[PDB]
Amino acid sequence: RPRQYATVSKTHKTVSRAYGGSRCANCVKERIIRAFLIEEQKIVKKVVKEQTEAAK
Amino acid sequence: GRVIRNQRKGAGSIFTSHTRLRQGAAKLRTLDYAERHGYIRGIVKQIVHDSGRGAPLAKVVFRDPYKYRLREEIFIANEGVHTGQFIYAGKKASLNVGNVLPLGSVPEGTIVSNVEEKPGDRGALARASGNYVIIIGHNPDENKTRVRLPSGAKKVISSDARGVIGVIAGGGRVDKPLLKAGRAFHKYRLKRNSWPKTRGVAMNPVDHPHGGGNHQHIGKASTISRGAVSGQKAGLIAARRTGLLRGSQKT
Amino acid sequence: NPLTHSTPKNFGIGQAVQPKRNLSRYVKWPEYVRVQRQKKILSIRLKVPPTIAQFQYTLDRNTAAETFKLFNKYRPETAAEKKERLTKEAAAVAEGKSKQDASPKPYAVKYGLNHVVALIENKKAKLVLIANDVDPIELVVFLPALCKKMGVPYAIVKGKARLGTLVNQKTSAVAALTEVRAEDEAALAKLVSTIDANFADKYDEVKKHWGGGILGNKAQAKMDKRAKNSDSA
Amino acid sequence: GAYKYLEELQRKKQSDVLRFLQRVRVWEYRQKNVIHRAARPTRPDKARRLGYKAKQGFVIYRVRVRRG
Amino acid sequence: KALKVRTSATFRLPKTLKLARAPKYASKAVPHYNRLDSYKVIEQPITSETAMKKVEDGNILVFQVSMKANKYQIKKAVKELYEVDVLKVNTLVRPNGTKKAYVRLTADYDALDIANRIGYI
RNA sequence: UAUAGUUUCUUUACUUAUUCAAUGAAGCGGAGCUGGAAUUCAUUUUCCACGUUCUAGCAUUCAAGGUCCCAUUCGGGGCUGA
RNA sequence: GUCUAAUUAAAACAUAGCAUUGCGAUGGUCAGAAAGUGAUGUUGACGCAAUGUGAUUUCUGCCCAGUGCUCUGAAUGUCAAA
Ligand SMILES: [Mg+2]
Ligand SMILES: [Mg+2]
Ligand SMILES: [Mg+2]
Ligand SMILES: [Mg+2]
Ligand SMILES: [Mg+2]
Ligand SMILES: [Mg+2]
Ligand SMILES: [Mg+2]
Ligand SMILES: [Mg+2]
Ligand SMILES: [Mg+2]
Ligand SMILES: [Mg+2]
Ligand SMILES: [Mg+2]
Ligand SMILES: [Mg+2]
Ligand SMILES: [Mg+2]
Ligand SMILES: [Zn+2]
Repeated sequence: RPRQYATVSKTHKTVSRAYGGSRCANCVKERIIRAFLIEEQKIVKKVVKEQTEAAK
Repeated sequence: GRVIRNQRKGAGSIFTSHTRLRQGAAKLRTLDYAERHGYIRGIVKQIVHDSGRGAPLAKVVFRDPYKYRLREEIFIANEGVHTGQFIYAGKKASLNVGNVLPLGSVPEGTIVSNVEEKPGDRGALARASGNYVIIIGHNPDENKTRVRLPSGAKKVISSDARGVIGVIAGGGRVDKPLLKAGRAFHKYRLKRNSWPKTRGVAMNPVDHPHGGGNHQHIGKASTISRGAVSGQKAGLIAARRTGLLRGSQKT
Repeated sequence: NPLTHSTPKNFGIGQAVQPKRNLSRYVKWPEYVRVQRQKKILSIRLKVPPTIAQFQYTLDRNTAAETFKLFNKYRPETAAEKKERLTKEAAAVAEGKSKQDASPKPYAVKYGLNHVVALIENKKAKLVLIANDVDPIELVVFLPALCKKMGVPYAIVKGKARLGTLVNQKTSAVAALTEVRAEDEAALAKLVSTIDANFADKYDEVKKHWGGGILGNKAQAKMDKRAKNSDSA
Repeated sequence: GAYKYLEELQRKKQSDVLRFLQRVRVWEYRQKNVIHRAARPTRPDKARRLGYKAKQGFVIYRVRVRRG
Repeated sequence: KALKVRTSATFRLPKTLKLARAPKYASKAVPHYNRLDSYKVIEQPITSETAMKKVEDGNILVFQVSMKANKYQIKKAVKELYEVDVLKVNTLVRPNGTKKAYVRLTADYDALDIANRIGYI
């Protein structure tokens, strides 16, 4: 019950991963992958435009 | 005589709406700066059912541009919208289902819904299941847009007014019979107390103008003037015609 | 230097939560602020009738500094110097038996509205100063016409608070010199010559011209655009 | 004295100056509350005609009442 | 001159200097004595046979107590008047509108030995 | 038929009265920089935009950087970035 | 399914279905002594409000002269105060 979470230790309420006691392991995996790939594609969208502007 | 049932609903005691299980008002996002200069992106998190309403609602999450915060908004879901869909709202947004473009920036024939009749009212025309507004034309000078509403009326409204592109979901709801007083009872258990309906001609004349008589009969004409008063308006108010509709409305 | 980098943030529409900008133009001000601003707006969008805007033309700051320099030589007596004056007079009443004329004749600026109107009507006033910031303006709207009828030079000057500082009050709303010393009558004449040119000699033409009729920025621009879109050929 | 001029001027309510000034004051008094303290009287001649004196313990309230 | 920069469109009432009172004269001119002292929280004992059985067996004194007194006050008043350490206090409001306190003392003291010192047994 | 004047009505315009609505009153109006179209008949007329659209991620510490001061020290302030 | 608690439980009421009527919000229906006041409305024509008939099947014929309702407004019609 909610108030009983104040009587127990931190180890009983989290796991040792990022977003540990809030998000699932596979959801964390998904958002890691999404972040990495979307930032790489942001770089790519940037250099495409940097190519087009130097061209024209 | 006695105060009649239609007079008695205005006091709003047992006739008020039952709004316990309603998720909130289905409003468009406030028209702040981004929706009139560019676009803002939000995301559909869930499509939920709203009590008292056939159309489903979409919980769309946008970001606050001025504070670190995650303001949520309640849209009426358009048919074809799904969870994890990116909604784009504003002037320079793309003509796709679920986007909140202005009406000036859409072509003619476009099907929209939840249309502001005045910019900033955050949701009006075409809000119910299966309903949509059609754009007909533009007056770019005298910046205005003519639209066909679901009633058949034509309306001139500002081009800066907004609308959600697509059709309101839940269409086809009134095609199914209820078959049961109980199904109607549960329909109106969550809307308001307007059911069951006793016929005025089944009443005493103290309770209703049509009441009384040794046969059930209205006696005088059920067509009531618009300049009648409360207590007289029980029948067909300001009826231009009457009877079975034989042909085109000619509108 | 190798540890620091350039992040720069894109404060475009759908990016990068906006920074703290000066929203001094968008404040929800208190109602007294809005009253005192929209009042001065409304008093110039309306066609002001010439008896008002008889004001709105005030003494230039240079000749105003000069006339206040003059008037500050003729200032009333404070409580302290009045008290020692009357101690001297009580001493003299006993020892010299003067007829209350042991003290000399005073030369002081005449103030008070009912006093000064009477001075003007009796033509004892040499110069009159009139404040523009009077909140019931009907207290002073008649004073230019009266000074003109009786031949008195008047000057509408900025600051009833300045007149009050001049005369040991907070506000005075009017001031007047009726008698001046010979050391300064020449400057008084030099001053009246400059003032009558600006106020009394222009009375008959500023009595014709209605004030106000002034527009805001967003409306004057909409009028100018319409004009220069109409005046092309 | 000035109070005589004030008295004869307040009687010219349809003159341009006074109808302009009415036009402005009716707005400023409509923006304030139905009952509000006035620092000083708008019509001091009238006030002292009616008994007002500019000493401590005399107070001016301005009040608007609905018409009809 | 220039004007102040304001990063919010909201105007708040400024914080002004709040004075404290040091006024001119007192409100009631004499501080009232203690409305509830040890001789008013403990009115008298209770000598029912039921209560005297609690004295011999449980080391429990049974007192009549002011309806305004709480357990802190009862404990403090017992420690003051009878020079005894207290373990627990239990209170009830009787059907006659008075308050009854069961005071359990520590094992060092004997309610039986201090009751006949109070003058009842 | 045209007048200098008085006078009613119709149509239209203004905004400050009044009215409506919204907002934690956040980006209005005008002008200017920059790009594109642009035809220029001298030299520039204007008109369009003037950071975000494969992805159910993230976006917060007067912003990092740049530059000038103080009094170096722990650091602090201003302008720009905007 | 519902009702005349304490003489009437029914063929009465309701019902699903059917049809009509008004209303695109400066709105329709209703309330309130008033109001910077309200219910419908956390609503928006697949909605709200007002009526009638009363599952299904098969049909719902003629009459707009009368009373009503509604629509039109150039008028030797009438038509109040100002
Ligand atoms: Mg664990
Ligand atoms: Mg019911
Ligand atoms: Mg009956
Ligand atoms: Mg009747
Ligand atoms: Mg009948
Ligand atoms: Mg009957
Ligand atoms: Mg208890
Ligand atoms: Mg705003
Ligand atoms: Mg019975
Ligand atoms: Mg029976
Ligand atoms: Mg029946
Ligand atoms: Mg309404
Ligand atoms: Mg008449
Ligand atoms: Zn998960």
